[PDB]
Amino acid sequence: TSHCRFYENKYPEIDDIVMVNVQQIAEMGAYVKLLEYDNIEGMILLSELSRRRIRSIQKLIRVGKNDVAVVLRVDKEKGYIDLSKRRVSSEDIIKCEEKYQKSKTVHSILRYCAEKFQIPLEELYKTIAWPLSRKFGHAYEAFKLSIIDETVWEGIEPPSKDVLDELKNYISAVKIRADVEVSCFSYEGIDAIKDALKSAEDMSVKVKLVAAPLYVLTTQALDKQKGIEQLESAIEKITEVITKYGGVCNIT
Amino acid sequence: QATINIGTIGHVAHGKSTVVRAISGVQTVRLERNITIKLGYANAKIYKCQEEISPKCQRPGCPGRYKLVRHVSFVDCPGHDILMSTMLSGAAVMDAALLLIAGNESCPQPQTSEHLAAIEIMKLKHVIILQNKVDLMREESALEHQKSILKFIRGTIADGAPIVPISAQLKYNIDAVNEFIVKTIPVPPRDFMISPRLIVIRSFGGSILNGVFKLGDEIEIRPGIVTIQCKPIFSNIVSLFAEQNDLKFAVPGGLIGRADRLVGQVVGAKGHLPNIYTDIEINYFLLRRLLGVKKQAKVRKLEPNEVLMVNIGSTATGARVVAVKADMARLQLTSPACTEINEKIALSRRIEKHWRLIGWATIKK
Amino acid sequence: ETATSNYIHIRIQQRNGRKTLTTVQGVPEEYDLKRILKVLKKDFACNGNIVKDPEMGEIIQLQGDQRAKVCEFMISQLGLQKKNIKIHGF
Amino acid sequence: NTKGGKKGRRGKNDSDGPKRELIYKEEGQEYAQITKMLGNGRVEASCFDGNKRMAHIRGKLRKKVWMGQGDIILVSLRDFQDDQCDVVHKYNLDEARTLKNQGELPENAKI
RNA sequence: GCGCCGUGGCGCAGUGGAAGCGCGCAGGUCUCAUAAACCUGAUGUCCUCGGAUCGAAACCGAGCGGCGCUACCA
Ligand SMILES: [Mg+2]
Repeated sequence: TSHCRFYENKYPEIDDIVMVNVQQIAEMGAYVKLLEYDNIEGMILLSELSRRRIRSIQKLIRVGKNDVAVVLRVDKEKGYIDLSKRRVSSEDIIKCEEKYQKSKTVHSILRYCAEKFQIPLEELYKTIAWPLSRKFGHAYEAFKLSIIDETVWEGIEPPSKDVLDELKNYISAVKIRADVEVSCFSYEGIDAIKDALKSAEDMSVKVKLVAAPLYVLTTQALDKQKGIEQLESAIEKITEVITKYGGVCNIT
Repeated sequence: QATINIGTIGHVAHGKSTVVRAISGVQTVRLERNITIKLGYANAKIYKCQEEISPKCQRPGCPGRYKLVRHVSFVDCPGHDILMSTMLSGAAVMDAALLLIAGNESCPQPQTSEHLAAIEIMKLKHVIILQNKVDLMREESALEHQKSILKFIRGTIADGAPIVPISAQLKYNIDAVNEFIVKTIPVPPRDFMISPRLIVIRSFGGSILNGVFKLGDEIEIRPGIVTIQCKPIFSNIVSLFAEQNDLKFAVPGGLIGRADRLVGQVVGAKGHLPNIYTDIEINYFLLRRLLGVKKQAKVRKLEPNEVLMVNIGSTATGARVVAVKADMARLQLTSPACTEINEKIALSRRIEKHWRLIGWATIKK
Repeated sequence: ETATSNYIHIRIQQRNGRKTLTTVQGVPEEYDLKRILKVLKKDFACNGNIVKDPEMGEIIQLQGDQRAKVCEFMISQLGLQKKNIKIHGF
Repeated sequence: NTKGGKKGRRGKNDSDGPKRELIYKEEGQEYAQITKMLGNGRVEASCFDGNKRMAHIRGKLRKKVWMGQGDIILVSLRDFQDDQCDVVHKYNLDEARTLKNQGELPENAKI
C-alpha cells in the first residue's frame, strides 16, 4: 500500500492552505481528501463553502474536482479536519494553486523510485524529501535549488545514484530562441552572414535560415540557465568579432 | 553562362511554363493554386547529334557525344490579362521569343494578341509560334488552327515565323522545337567594350544587355533609394552567379544574380554618366485598336493631364501628360527613370479598371 | 490588407418561453460596440448585452427570433458586411 | 398533450390523426411557402407559382393548428381580388416531403 | 520549417498524476407547459505513432493541419 504525508510532520496545522479533491456530499459538507496534506478525511461545514449564495452545489464545488481551501480546526490526537473554502482571500488563491502544483510534482517524483524498487515508502520519504523541507520549508523549492545548482542532493543521500541520474535526465537539451536581423541587401551579404555564423557556432547551436536578412538559431541549454551564458557570448561576438567584415547586424 | 534570352509570351494557361518544363525540366516553382506570377527562370544546354539536351547522343542513332552549340536561358512570363505590366517589363531582356498558342481554344485570344503586338512593337523580331495542346484535339482541329495562324501571320510582319505544334504535357515534338530555336533565334553579337549596363527584375537579379561585369568591380544602382528625391546606391559586386553555378564574370543574354525592392532599377559602372529624369520627352505612336482584352474599342488620342503607365526598360512607372503634340509628348513621373541611352518604351492606359497597352515610342534626350 | 470575410456566428440561444435569442459571436472590433448596441435597441424591441472574452471575441446578445431581419438591418446601417453572416442552430 | 398540457386544454379534443390522407390542389387554390409569419392573423407567404401575395388566416386553424416559419401551405386565392389571399390547409412535414417526391409542387423550396 | 490551437462538438485557456471554462447540439430533471435554473454527454484517456519512466493529453522524437517570421532561395 502507498501512503505517507506530503510535508515533514504527521498532522496538519491551523490556518494551512490546502487543495481538496471532492469525494462525496453528505450532510455537513463533503468528506474530502486534502492534497496538500496526506489523504486524511475532513469536512467543509455548510457556511464557509462560498462567499455568496450560489444555490447550486454541483457547479461551483463539483464531485471529483479540486477546490482551493484552508484548514480551520485541527485536533492533534486522532484525526479531524474542520475545513473552509470561503476564508481563502482573493489573490492568495493563485499561491495556493501553485503550492498544490508543487506538491503534485513532488508526489510524482517519489513513486517512480518506489516502482523501480519496492522497499518501505516511509523510509524513502525520509531519505528524499524531509531533511530539505526542514532546512527550508517546501520540497519543491529544494528541488528548484538543486536544478539551479546541484547541492541539496549532496546533503541527504538517495537509495541509489541511478535514481538521481534519472531525475537529472528528466529535469534536462533545452531550446532557447536567438534571432539575428542583419541589415544586408547586397548579393554577397548572405555569404558574409553565413561566414559570421560559422565563426560563432563552433566551439561550445542549431542555426535555421528563414530569410536573407533574418536568421533564427536555437541555442541548447544543459542545466537550463547555461543557455543564457552562450546567448550572451554570441551577442558579444556580433559586436566584437564581426567588425572586420563591416556588416551591420541587429538583435531583437 | 547562358548566351541568349528567349521569352515565352502568350495567353493564360495555354501552358507557357509547362513548355518551359518539357524543354529544361525546370518548373517556375509556382502561385501554387494560381499560376506563374513572377517571371519564371530556367536554363539549358543544347548540343546536337552530328552523328539533344544532355551530352548524350545514344538516345537517337548512336553514341558520339553530341556537340555543344550553346547554353540558353528562358523567361517565363505570366499569361493573365493583368500581369501585362510585368511581361512588358520582361521583354526588355529578351533576345527573342516563342508564342505559345493553345490548340484547343479560340486562336486570337485577348492576351495572345496583346503580347504579339507588344513583340512587334518593342523590336523582338525573332519569333517562333508554337501550337501547344495538340495532345487533346482532332487531327483536323490543329491544322485548321494552323490555318487561322498562317493567315494572321500574313499582313503582319510575320512572313515565315514557323509554327511548331507540340505537346508540352507529354514533351512530344520538342526536339523540332529545339531545331527551330536553333535556327531562327540566333545568338546576337554584343560589343563588350561598351558601357557596362544591366536591368533588374528580381532581388533577394536581372539581365545584362551591353558591356560585361566582373567580380570585385565598383557599382551603382539607379535611380536608387528615395527620400522626395532619388539617389544612387553604391556597393561592390560581392559575387557573380548564373543558374546555380558561380562565375567570375558576366556577359549579355541570360539573367544573372528583400521582397524585390529595386525592381525596375538598373545597374551600371560606378562613376558613370546616366540621367535620373523626373520629366521626359517621348516621341510616339498609337495602335488603332486595343488588342488585348477578351472588346476591340478604338484608341482615343491622348488628352493632357491624363495618368498613363510608362513602361521603360524593366521598370514600370506611372506618369501624367503635360504636353500633347503629334508624336511628342512631355511626361512628369512619380519615380525617376534613369535613361541610359537614347531607348524604347511602352505606353498604357487604365481602360476599364485593368490597364491596357495602347501605343509606344522613343524616349528623347 | 484586411480580410473581407470573417465568421460572424448568429446562434440559437433559448430565451423566456418558446422564444429565442440572436447571439452574435466573432464581432469585428473596429466600430464602437455600445453605439451599435444602442442602435440595435432603437431599431427593434431588443436589449443589448455584451459578454467579454479574453484576447479575441465578444458575445453580443439581442433578445428574440429575427436572424434574417437583423442581418437586413445590419446591411442597411453601415458597419458590417453581407458575406460575413452565419446562422447557427436549425 | 397538444401544446403545453394545461388545466385548460382538456375542454377541446382534437381528431385528425398523424396518419391522415394528403389533400391535393383545386381551381383557384395553390401551394405556398411562408415568407414571414405576420401579426393579427395576417401572414406573408410566397406562392410556388411566382407571385408574392399576402396570405391571411381564415378561421378553423386560428386556434386548432399552430404554424411556424417556412411551411408548405394550401392557399385558396381570391377570385375577385388578388393581393389578399387566404390559407385553407396546413401541410405536415412528412406530407410536404411526399408532395416534393411526387413532383406536384415545383421543386424550388426546402422544408 | 518555425510558434500557439491541437477535444468530448464550437469558441476561449493550462502545462509533469486531479476529465479546464463559456456556448452549442444530444438527452434528462424541476413546473400543468416552455424558458431561466439545473446535471449527464460524445473516439475514454486533451494531433498521428510509439518509447524513456508504473504512469500522463503534458517528457522525447519521426509524421499532419491553421495562422505569428520568411518572400519564391539559382
Ligand atoms: Mg373531453
